[PDB]
Amino acid sequence: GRDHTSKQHVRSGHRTAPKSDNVYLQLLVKLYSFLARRTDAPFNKVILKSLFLSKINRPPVSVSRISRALKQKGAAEKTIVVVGTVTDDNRLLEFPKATIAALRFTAGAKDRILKNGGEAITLDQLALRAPKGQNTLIVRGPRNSREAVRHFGFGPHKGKAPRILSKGRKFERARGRRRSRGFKV
Amino acid sequence: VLKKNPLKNKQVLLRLNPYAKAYAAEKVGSAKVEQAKVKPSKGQFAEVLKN
Amino acid sequence: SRLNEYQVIGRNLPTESVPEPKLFRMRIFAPNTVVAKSRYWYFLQKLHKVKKASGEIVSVNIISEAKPTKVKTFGIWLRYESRSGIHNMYKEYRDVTRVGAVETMYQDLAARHRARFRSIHILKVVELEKTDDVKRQYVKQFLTKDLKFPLPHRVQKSKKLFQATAPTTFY
Amino acid sequence: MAKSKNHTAHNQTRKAHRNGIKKPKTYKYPSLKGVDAKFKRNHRYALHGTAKALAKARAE
Amino acid sequence: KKEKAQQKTAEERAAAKKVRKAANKEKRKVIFDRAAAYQKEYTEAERSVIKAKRDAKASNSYYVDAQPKLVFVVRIKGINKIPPKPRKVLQLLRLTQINAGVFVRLTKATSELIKLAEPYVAYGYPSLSTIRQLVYKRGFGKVNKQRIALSDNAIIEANLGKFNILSIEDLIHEIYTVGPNFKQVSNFLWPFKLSNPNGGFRARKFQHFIQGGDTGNREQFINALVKQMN
Amino acid sequence: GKSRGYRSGTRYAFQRDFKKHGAIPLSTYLKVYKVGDIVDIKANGSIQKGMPHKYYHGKTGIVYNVTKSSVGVIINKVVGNRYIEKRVNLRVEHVKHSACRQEFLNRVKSNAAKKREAKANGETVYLKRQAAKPRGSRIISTEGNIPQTLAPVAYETFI
RNA sequence: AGCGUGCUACUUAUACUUCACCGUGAUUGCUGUUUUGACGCUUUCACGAGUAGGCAGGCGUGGAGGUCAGUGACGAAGCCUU
RNA sequence: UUGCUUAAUUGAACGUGGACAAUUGAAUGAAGAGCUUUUAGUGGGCCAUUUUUGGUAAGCAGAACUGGCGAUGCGGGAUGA
RNA sequence: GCCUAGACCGAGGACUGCGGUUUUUACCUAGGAUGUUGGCAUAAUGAUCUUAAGUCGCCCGUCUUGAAACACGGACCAAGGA
Ligand SMILES: CN[C@@H]1[C@@H](O)[C@@H](O[C@@H]2[C@@H](O)[C@H](O[C@H]3O[C@H]([C@@H](C)O)[C@@H](O)[C@H](O)[C@H]3N)[C@@H](N)C[C@H]2N)OC[C@]1(C)O
Repeated sequence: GRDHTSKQHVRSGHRTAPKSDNVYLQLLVKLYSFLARRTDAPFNKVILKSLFLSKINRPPVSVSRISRALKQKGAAEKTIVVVGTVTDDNRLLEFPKATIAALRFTAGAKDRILKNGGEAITLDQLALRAPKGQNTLIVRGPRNSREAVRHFGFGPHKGKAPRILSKGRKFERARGRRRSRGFKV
Repeated sequence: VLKKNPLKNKQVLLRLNPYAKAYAAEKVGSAKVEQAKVKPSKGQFAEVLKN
Repeated sequence: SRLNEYQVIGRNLPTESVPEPKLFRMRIFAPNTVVAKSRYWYFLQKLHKVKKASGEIVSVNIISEAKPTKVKTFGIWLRYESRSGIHNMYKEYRDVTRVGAVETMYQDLAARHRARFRSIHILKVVELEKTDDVKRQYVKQFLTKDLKFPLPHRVQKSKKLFQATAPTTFY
Repeated sequence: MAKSKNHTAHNQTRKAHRNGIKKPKTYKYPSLKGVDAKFKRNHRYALHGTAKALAKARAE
Repeated sequence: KKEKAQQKTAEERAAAKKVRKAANKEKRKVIFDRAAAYQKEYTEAERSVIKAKRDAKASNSYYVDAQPKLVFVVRIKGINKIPPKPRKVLQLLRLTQINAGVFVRLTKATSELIKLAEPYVAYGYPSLSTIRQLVYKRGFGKVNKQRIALSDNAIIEANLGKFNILSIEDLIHEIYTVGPNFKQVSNFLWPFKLSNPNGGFRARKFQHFIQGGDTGNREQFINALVKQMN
Repeated sequence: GKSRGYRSGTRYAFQRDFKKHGAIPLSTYLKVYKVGDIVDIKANGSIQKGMPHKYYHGKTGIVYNVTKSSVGVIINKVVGNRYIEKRVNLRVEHVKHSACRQEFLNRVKSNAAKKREAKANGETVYLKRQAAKPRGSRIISTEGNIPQTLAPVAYETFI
C-alpha cells in the first residue's frame, strides 16, 4: 500500500486543445504548437494557450481599448495582438495608424482600421512577420464584465445582483432589503 | 533500460568509481596497520573488574 | 550467551556550578549495549534525581569472566515483584561464569515465581569462596567428597522412525 | 419511538481537513472600513496631497 | 544513399566522441582524487579515535566519542490505523510505504520529529559501508519529480554539481560526514525501497528494540538490519 | 434547559488573581499601542466595559485600530473548514504587549550589526539560527573523581 | 503436544523487493524527413480498494440523410449447434 | 503629504531619495500555487482503546478525542461487520 | 579478496552513451540472450468441452448500524415492462 500525500490520477485542469472543431483554428494551433516547441519565445507559448480558450474567456476587444494601449509610452508602433474578436466603437473620436493581429474583425472595426491607414492581419500573417512576437502588445478584453458574473457569490451583505426575471417595486424589494420591512441584508 | 548493480558488475563499478581500481591494486581492503604492543589498561582502568 | 556483563559509566552533563560532576558506575547484565545503557539510566533515575537528557554515558565495556573454566558457586541477591507485592530473596547457583549464573537465575525465577525479566532487580552477584558460605542444600549436595552418581534410564535419540530392534535404556 | 442520536462531532475534523483549514489571504493594504472615522478622513487628504507633491517634483 | 549516409554520420560521431573522452579524462581524474582523499580521511579518523581511546586509558581518563550525527530511519509499519500526528510526521520524513528508508541529520528539531514516529520505525546509526551499499544498489535520484537510477556520474553532476557533488562517492561522502549540503543531497535521493529481511524480524516487531521488539533506536544494529533488508 | 449566555463558563477565567483584587496599576494605562502591534488578550473581571468574549481570552493578535480608551485587534478564528478574520474592540485593561516580538526585533538589530561588522572586516557571517547539535568528543579526567559503583537497593517498608 | 522463560531453524498474505504486461496521470522529443494519422508517433517516471454518487470512453436495438455503382433465390433475415 | 494629533518644529498614517543581495535572518516536507462556477448523494449510524454521565446492571442509554466498520476484499483469531 | 551449489527471468531490436582493456579509429563482460546439438512435423505442443482428484466457494435482489438468515419478493420460460 501507499499513504498518499495527494489525490491520485488528477488531470491537469487546464485545457490542452481547443474544444472547437473549426479546422482553421486547428491549423493555427498546429502552427503555434510548432512555434512554441521550437522557438522558446514566451510570446508563442502564451498565444498557444490563448488559442485553446473558450468564448467567455476571449471577451471582445474594442478599438478604443486598442487605441488606449497604443497611447502607452513607447507603444505607438507595436503590433497589437488579440486572440479573439476586435469590435468597432462609435464612442471613439479618432483612431491611429496601427497593425492589429486578431482572429476576427467585425466589419466596422476593420473599416475603421483600414480607413486610418492601418493593417488588419490574421495570426498566421503575424507568425510570418514576427515569429518570436517581436514588438507585439497582447491586449485582453474584460472577463468580469459579463452579465452572468453579477450573480456570482450572492449572499447576505455581499452586494451582488439577485437572479430575477422581472424588475420593479413588487419584485424582491420588501422584507430582507428594507428596515421598514423587518430587516435589511 | 536495465539497472546493473555495481557491487556485482565490475565494469559498472569502475564507471561509477574510478578509484575502485586503485583500492584493489593497493589492497586497501586488507591493509596491515603498523604499531607496537601496549596495554593502556594495566592500571586504574582495571576498575572495570571490581570496585 | 543470552547475556553479557557490562560496566556502564556515566555522569551529569557539565554546567557552570559543577564543572566536574561525579562519575558513577553500574554492573549490568544485558543482551547488548543498547539495553545496557537503558538499564543504567533506569537505575540512575530511581537512585538519583537525574534524567537521561541531562546526563551522558561515558563508557560501556564488557567485563569478561576471570576464570571461565573454574567451577564456582555463586550467591545472588535479588529484588523481585510478585503479583501481590515486592520481595527480597537470595539464591545460589553453580556455574563457571557470572553470566551463566545470572541466566540460570532468570530461568529459575521465571519457572518457580513467574517473574519476568522486567520484574527483577539484581542486587548483587558474589562468587562464594568458602564452602561454609554455601547455604542452600540444593547446591551444597554437589560439594561432598568423591561425589559420584549414575544416570539411570538412558533414552537414545533415533534418526529413523522405525527401529528393527527392541529398545534399551541401559547406561 | 423516535429517539435517536442527539449530537456528536465525530468525523467533523476529518471533513474539515479535506479542503481546510485555509488561512485568510493577506494583502499589503488593508481595508480602512471600521477604522476610526477621523483618522480615515484625514488619511484621505494626506494621500491626496502626497500624489500632488510627487506629480509636481517629477515635472522638475 | 543510406549505408553511405549512416557511415558519414558514424564518422562525425566517432571523431566528436574522441574529443569528449579526453575532456572526460580530466574530470575522471578529479573524481578519482576526491575518492582517494575521502578514503584517507576515513582511515585517519578511525585511527585517531582509536589512539585517543588508548591514550585515555593510560592517562587514567575516559574518552567519550562524539555523538552520532546521522541516522537511517526505516518505516516498518503499514499504512492503516495511524494517529494523525505520527502520520503527518511519517509523511514529512518521506516514509509513505512499509520498508522505506531515509537518511536524517540529527538535531533537536529532527530528534523530536523521530520521537513522534518511534512506534512505527526502526532507526540507528549507519556505517560507511552500509551507506555505500544502499546508494550503490538502491540509489535513485529525483530528477524532475522522477525516480531515476544513479547509473552514471553525469546524472549526479547535472543535479547536484552546483553543490560540488561530481560523483557517487562525493554523494556518499556528503551523507556519511554530515556535510554542508546534506539537505540537498539527502532530499535528492529518493526514499530507499528495501525488501523484507532475509531471516525475518524478531517474533513480534511493534515494540521497542530494548523490550525485545523491532522499533526505536537500535544504534549500531541498524547495519545488520540493512544487510538483511538491502 | 441548557444555558449559553455571553459569559457562561467564565467562573474561574475571569477571576482576579489571589491577593490581586482592587485598583489597576497605572502602568496599564500608560502603555502606547500602534497599528501593527501584537498584543495578548486577557480579560480583567473588574473592568466590565470593553471586555473580550471568553473565546478571545488568552489569544494573541494584531492591532488594527486605536481609539480613545481601546484598541481594535484582529484575531483568526477557526470556523468549520477555514479561519474567519475577527475584529474585537478591547479597552486597554484587557490588552498587553507580546514579548516574543520585542525579542525578535532585538535579533533583527543584532543580525544587522553582525553583518556590518563582517562587511567591514571583509568576510561573511551566518545569521540563521541553529537547533541544538549532538555533542562532540571529549576526555574526562578521574582526578579526585574515581568512578563510584552503585547497585539497586533492597526493598524496605517504612509503615 | 500443559504452565513460566531463553534459543536455533523453519512455514506462508492480494504486504515488501526485482522483472514482465494492461490501464490512468504526468513527462521527453518529433517539419529543408511532415511521411496521406501531429486527435499521431515517441522517451521516462509514478500510481491502480470502493457503496451512495459524479464524469469519461465504448458495446448493442427500431427508424432517417449520405456513401459502399455493398450482401442475396447459385439462398437475405430468423433459428439450432464442444 | 494632511483638514488628524502635540505647548511644539510633537506625533500618527502613507511616501520620495540613499544603503544593506543569495545565510533575505530555525527544522523537515512540498505530483506546485492561487482563483471561480456549477451540481450529485447524504442529513436513521454503529464499533474499539482512553476520558466520561445516568443506571444494580445490560450486546442499556448519553457525551469527548482518535482509529475503524458502514463502503472492504486479502493472511491470522476454528467460526464472527 | 578467492572458490563453490541451485532457482526464476531474457523486456528491447541498425548505429548513437558511459566506462574498461589497451596489444589498435581496435576489442570488451560496458545503454535488456546468444551459441550449439538432438528429436518432431501421419506429430512431441497449445486451447476448449466432459469428467475425477485437491483446495476453497451459504441465495440472489432489497430496506438496514448489522442478511446465508427463523426479514420480504422470486416454481419455470417467452414476449412486454419504468
Ligand atoms: C498511565 N496512564 C494510563 C494510560 O497511559 C492508558 O494506558 C494504556 C492502557 O490502558 C492500554 O491498555 C488498554 O488497551 C489494551 C489493548 C486493547 O490495546 C487492552 O488489552 C487493555 O485491557 C486496555 N486497558 C495499554 N495497551 C497501553 C497504555 N498506554 O490508559 C490507562 C491509564 C491508566 O490512564
